Amino acid sequence: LRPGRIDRKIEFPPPSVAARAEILRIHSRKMNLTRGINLRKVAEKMNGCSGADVKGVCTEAGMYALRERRIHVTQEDFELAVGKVMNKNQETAISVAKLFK
Amino acid sequence: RVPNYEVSEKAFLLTQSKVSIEQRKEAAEFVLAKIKEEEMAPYYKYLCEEYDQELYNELCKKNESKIKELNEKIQKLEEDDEGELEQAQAWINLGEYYAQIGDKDNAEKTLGKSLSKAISTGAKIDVMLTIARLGFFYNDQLYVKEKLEAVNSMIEKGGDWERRNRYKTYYGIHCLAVRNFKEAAKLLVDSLATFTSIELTSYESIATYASVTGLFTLERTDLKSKVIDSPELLSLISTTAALQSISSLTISLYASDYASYFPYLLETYANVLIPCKYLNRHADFFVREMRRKVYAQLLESYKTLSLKSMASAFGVSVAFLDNDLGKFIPNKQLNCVIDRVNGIVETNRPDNKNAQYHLLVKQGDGLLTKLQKYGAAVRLT
Amino acid sequence: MTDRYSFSLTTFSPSGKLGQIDYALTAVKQGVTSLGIKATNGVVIATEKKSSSPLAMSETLSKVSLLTPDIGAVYSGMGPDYRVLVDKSRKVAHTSYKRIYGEYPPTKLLVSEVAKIMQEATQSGGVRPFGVSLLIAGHDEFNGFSLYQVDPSGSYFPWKATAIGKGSVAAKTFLEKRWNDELELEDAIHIALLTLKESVEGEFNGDTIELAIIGDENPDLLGYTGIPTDKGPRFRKLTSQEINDRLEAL
Amino acid sequence: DTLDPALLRPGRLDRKIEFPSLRDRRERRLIFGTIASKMSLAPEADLDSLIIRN
Amino acid sequence: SLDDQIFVCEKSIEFAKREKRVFLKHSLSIKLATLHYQKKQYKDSLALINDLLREFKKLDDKPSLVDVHLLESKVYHKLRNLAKSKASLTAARTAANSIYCPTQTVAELDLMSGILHCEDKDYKTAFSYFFESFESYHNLTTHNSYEKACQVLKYMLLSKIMLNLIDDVKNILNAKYTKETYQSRGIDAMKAVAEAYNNRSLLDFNTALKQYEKELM
Ligand SMILES: Nc1ncnc2c1ncn2[C@@H]1O[C@H](COP(=O)(O)OP(=O)(O)OP(=O)(O)O)[C@@H](O)[C@H]1O
Repeated sequence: LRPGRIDRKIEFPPPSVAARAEILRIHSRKMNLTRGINLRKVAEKMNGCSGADVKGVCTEAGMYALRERRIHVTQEDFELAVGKVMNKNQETAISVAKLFK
Repeated sequence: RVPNYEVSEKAFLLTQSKVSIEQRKEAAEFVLAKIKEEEMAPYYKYLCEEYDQELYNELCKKNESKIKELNEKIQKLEEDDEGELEQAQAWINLGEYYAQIGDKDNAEKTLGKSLSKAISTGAKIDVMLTIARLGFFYNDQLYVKEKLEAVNSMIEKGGDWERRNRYKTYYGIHCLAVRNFKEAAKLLVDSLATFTSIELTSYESIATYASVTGLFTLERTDLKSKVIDSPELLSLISTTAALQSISSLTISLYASDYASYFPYLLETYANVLIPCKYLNRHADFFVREMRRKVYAQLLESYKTLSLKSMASAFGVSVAFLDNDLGKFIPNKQLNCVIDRVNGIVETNRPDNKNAQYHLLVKQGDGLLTKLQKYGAAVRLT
Repeated sequence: MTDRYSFSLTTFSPSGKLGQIDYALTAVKQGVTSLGIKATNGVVIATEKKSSSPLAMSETLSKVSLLTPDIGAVYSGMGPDYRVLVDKSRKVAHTSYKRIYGEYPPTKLLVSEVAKIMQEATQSGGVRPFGVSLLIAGHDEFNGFSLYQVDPSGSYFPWKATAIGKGSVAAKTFLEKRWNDELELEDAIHIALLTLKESVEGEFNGDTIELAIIGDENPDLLGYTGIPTDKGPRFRKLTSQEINDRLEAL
Repeated sequence: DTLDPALLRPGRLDRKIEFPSLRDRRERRLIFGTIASKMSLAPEADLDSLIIRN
Repeated sequence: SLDDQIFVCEKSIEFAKREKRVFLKHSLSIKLATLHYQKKQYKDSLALINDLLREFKKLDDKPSLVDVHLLESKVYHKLRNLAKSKASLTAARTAANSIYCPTQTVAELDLMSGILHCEDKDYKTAFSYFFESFESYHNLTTHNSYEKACQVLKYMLLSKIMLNLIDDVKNILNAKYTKETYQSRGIDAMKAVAEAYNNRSLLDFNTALKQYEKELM
């Protein structure tokens, strides 16, 4: 904490929607590309909170193609996948609070 | 673009004199309506052989019209300052005019200008394919072959998953059209799921063709999983007559009722194989194969049968059976001989040690040929 | 365990949230599942009662006490804190509004006066917070049917719907799905029974379940008929038999 | 929430299963069914009365 | 029948979008979705559902859209594809996260998941859903839920034939209300085939399905 020899400090924000578009794009390319190219929509509509968040979206959208026994994703799947991942993040984190203020 | 496949299949019924006189002229009225609508004067000259000069004046006119329209446009666009983008979009509209009139040659030329100025890699692949389509329209398969080769170079250069789905169907049609029905069986069953409607032979047609390639190639076991229980074929139901005829055939094979199989075979030959252009040439290949495959399955379940019994089941004469089977035996799938006098069809199939001997001796002989050729070569050099 | 600052109520906690106040909430949770639903034309409050000893009389355990004849209360928590707090509510109200303004309080004013008492058992050091959190459901003319929560801190809030106790989670969501304020009262009573029925299924008999409404006047229960202008009692407590009727309507 | 929620979180732990312990009728009914299978029971009283009472 | 029904619907869908609420337009589309299903037109019934559907992805939650998914589920079972029958059970369940939905909404929810596992050759899972549905239908007003109580009673019976436990065929069958009010030809059908399966008499099974032939049908 106190002076010594630490000097450089780099601050990392949690992603913005622009940055989120980038992370999401490149994983989708490697995997199966989002059809109708609404991966841009998904990032514009909402922000996640982490790039960890974003890789979770990637996995789930792909799992939805697996249940049908399809091997390709569509926009319909990302729209389901996002709501599930992101909402779950909020319900685990809010429970701690009672009813203060 | 879109009218070309519709025009050509109608033109092909008219060409044929096999089909019912009714269908031939029913098709005459229909092809005529689209001939006028699209102005097909250069292309009418190809079609009139194979079975008004106004169509030509209308042509030439359409020429100076649609021909001029694009010209002066193209020029204002080359003057105006954004070279890469604007000129190339306009050259895409240029290729559309030649493509309307059924001239595959000039369509190739202007669409080449379009590519020339730099456009999106994905966009280049859309363009190559457009040319490719016009190769089916003439029925020049050699033309399609080379066009489709240039697409597969660019398919993974781009990463395009979007254009990969189209390529699957076009390549399905390519393989279907050619004599190799092996690749076709694979390419087309996966084009069912990934069907892209845009400039291609209807969804109903694809589904029928998949079944055809299914039946030729795939084992009894492998038909059940991939074609019968195939979730899409069941989603699409049987509505069109051709789908019904081919589908019903599949079913009675598995269920091994051979009272209803041979009537269905007659139906599929009339209404499915002969009128489809691709399967007019392959009618012979497909029907000879079906006869051998059904008879092979029945022989496997019997050490011995009567000729009267095999025949009676089919609903063909003892005489008829005797000739048709003796065509199929020397090609060797049936694996049987017929005692005429006793009338028995005895079945002799190896499954023993002999199987594993033949495979070994043949493969190992193929290897030795290669050792000799290559060894002797390297010594000299 | 916690700090000596947070046990003290004369001492700002590090967090600034007393340990104390938090203990009061742990106890509220431990008690019964009590609820309140607001209707156009009524308020229904309903709760389950402690089974206690086998030979202990159930009737005498009362978790709904009428504060005035037109305004009732319901709580989760301990008996002793409840009764003492309750005598204080009535008493402070008489002084400050039944002699001054010579009439029953507005619901809002009564709720305000109950918070203040609460607040003083949290301010003064060495005197623990009331062990109980209320719902004060009521009816007054000016502001119609009204529904409140009063916290042992001494903050109060009006609600559309609230429930407290162990089964608070469960209940609140059920009310949402099935009902909204604009719906009539009659529907809510059937609904409230079902909600409380998730809580416990061994017995749901009308003996162990205390159900009341604050709604319309009853000019019969005015008790000095022949004068009509005086409002009758708004509150009417529904007997066990009456509950059982309402169970066959579910 | 025994685990830190910010640190240990979805996409390490992208499935986080809550088990019913308050439980539904069906869920109860299956557990009684493990027993009902294990040994025959001589019907002498309502079977379903027991479920509801749990 | 067809003619009367179809003409009325069309005419009715125009008044709503010209002077009244877009809500009213949507209620009439649930009627139209049911009408196509009864014609055994499953292509037409999916196409109709889909025209709406995008604008009601927004509004997805309403008990009325819970019923649209449930119908979709039905529509794919009869088309005999189980890829999307499974897919459409999930949607129904999403849009009833709160399971506190009306009695009829709940009956149909349980019963689709049961039938789905019938095809999946699990008759532990199938049986359990049927039971919950059993109870819903009896406690419902018997407008036509008395006939549909019977259909579930046969499905309960059906599971236990497969598992070849004839003890539980006698257990279900009681004089409480099963052989009384929910008695059918098909109650007798199920217990007869059940005794034939147990003995190992294919001969007995063949006799049973001649006289219970309309039950298979
Ligand atoms: N009296 C002093 N003598 C020397 N340098 C000083 C003095 N006061 C301030 N400094 C400044 O502080 C800078 C860094 O000192 P440095 O951080 O190496 O020192 P320290 O006190 O030995 O600590 P640590 O090992 O915890 O970093 C020096 O380079 C110099 O600029």
